[PDB]
Amino acid sequence: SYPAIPRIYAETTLNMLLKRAKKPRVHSIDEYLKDGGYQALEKALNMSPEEIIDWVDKSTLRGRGGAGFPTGKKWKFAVQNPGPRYFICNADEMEPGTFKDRIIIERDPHLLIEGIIISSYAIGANEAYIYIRGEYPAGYYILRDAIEEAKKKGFLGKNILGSGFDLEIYVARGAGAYICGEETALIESLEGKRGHPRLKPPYPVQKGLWGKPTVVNNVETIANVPFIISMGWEEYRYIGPSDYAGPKLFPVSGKVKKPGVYELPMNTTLREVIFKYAGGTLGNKKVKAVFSGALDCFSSEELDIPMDYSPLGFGGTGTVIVLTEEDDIVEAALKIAEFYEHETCGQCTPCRVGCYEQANLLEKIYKGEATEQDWEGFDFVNRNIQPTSICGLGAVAGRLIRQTLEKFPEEWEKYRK
Amino acid sequence: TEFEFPEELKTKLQEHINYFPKKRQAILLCLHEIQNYYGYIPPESLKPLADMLELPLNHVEGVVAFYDMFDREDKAKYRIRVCVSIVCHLMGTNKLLKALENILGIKPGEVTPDGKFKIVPVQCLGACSEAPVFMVNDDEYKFESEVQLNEILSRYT
Ligand SMILES: Cc1cc2nc3c(=O)[nH]c(=O)nc-3n(C[C@H](O)[C@H](O)[C@H](O)COP(=O)(O)O)c2cc1C
Ligand code: SF4
Ligand code: FES
Ligand SMILES: [Cl-]
Ligand code: NA
Repeated sequence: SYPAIPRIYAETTLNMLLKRAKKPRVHSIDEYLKDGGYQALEKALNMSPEEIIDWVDKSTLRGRGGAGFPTGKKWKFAVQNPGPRYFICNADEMEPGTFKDRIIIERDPHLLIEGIIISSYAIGANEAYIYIRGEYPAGYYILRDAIEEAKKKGFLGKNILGSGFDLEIYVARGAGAYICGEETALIESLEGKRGHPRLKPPYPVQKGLWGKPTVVNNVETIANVPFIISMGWEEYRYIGPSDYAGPKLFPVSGKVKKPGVYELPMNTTLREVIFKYAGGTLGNKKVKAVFSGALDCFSSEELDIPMDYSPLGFGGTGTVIVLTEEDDIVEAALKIAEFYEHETCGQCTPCRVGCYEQANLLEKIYKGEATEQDWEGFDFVNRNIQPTSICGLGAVAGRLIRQTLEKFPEEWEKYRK
Repeated sequence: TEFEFPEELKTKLQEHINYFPKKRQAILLCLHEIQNYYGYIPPESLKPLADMLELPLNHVEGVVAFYDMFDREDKAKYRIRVCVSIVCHLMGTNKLLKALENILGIKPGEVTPDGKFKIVPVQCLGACSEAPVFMVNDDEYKFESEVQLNEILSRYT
């Protein structure tokens, strides 16, 4: 018995990460095992850690958490350093529009746990962590109970299936800092401190949790691992385009008929995601713009772009927020400004003041209380958040809003008057 | 006398502390549990917890202050976390707040006269497709209408 969760719509063309998770209920271990679950783990424990790293690398699996860092290579970097090591599953979501990870956690917890075990074994980590946001209580309790399930079936604990490999997975909880998603800050929180990111280098894979080599990987990343082992890296690299291969979760929200998470290959176009899969716009109103989480803004003229990590591709976490002709682009940018206002941790001066003042002055712009100096000031602040920042938040706080000033100036000019 | 935890609380706290390899890693689960019990973080409760964690008090305080979820200001049985971020705002956060005002008679940041409900403006709750979203403590819901919301809140006694 778990708390109430809204039943997000889930739909897949690949029937991999959402094969169970498409159905909006907890799937417990006997169901998981019945679909041949934990058999990838059995197979993996009969390969050498190094050969798992190779397969994951040859797979072309990339970070699903927004970095797009090649996962196999991240592991290589971890294991170059002396043991002991730690594997962390980033269960923190926070970024707006992004709700892909929660449907793995809440519906198919065992896919994630299998992923964590294989990945841990690969880097020789005998201790792993899930750091799950505090606004995901169901996910917390479901993970705790599903880990207990795995313990009793002998997939966790010491000398797992006579392999000789020891693993405990511990479940920690956030308490409402977004920045706790940035991998050094997440570790600071796990150590029982304020979610303040670290200057890099050192990088986690060199110095991380208690200064020991640390792999942090996104929920969706780790969910792909069992498939790579089970199917083979060859058969996995076959799914969607060879250069950005494998299944991807697209959380689609805003003014579409069928909002939810969609499991597609990454050669899907942004138009296909909205109009073919998400059932098009509400009232069939013309698409105005697409917000890639709190990261980018694409216009109605950029819908023909692939949903892959390539330069001219959609990229990010595959978060699709759809706005129609009747949506205020300015009011929208204000709500992105206000997100970064709340979630700058205030270590870095241009980021601390930049994120807050951007939002403070834009709020004035939106309400028609802005002096001409507040306008000139808003513009300057937006282009001066990046300087001195020791993590990606400062780098991106002004990014999306800048793009909207560039692509929809007519609508911003309405507010100058 | 020295403030002390009820044993049905101190048991849980002690469990959380023994859960991780190092005691200090439990601080967030302890605070979640303390706020769950008391309806807020009593200032009085941090001194005992610091002892329990083998951490300095000023460290513990500094942590409570940093994290948005913890409130040492206001008591409330039930925290209505209302999402105010981009998607929820586009899909009718305002109609939800309006309904909450109509039913409970309080705006965001405020507590009902019986200290039953506090409305908490939060960033994106990670259910944007079910917007506009709100939680009532651990329970998370889509807002559809005032009549629908009135029914949900009747379930909290
Ligand atoms: C400010 C900030 C917040 C982040 N938040 C998250 C988050 O909520 N979830 C996530 O998976 N990655 C997040 N990341 C990305 C991580 O730094 C990192 O790329 C990721 O945890 C590694 O997982 P991956 O290899 O599977 O991509 C964030 C990064 C920054 C700079
Ligand atoms: S850039 Fe901003 S969010 Fe990132 S560490 Fe610096 S102050 Fe904190
Ligand atoms: S925008 Fe409200 S849940 Fe994400
Ligand atoms: Cl599987
Ligand atoms: Na958090």
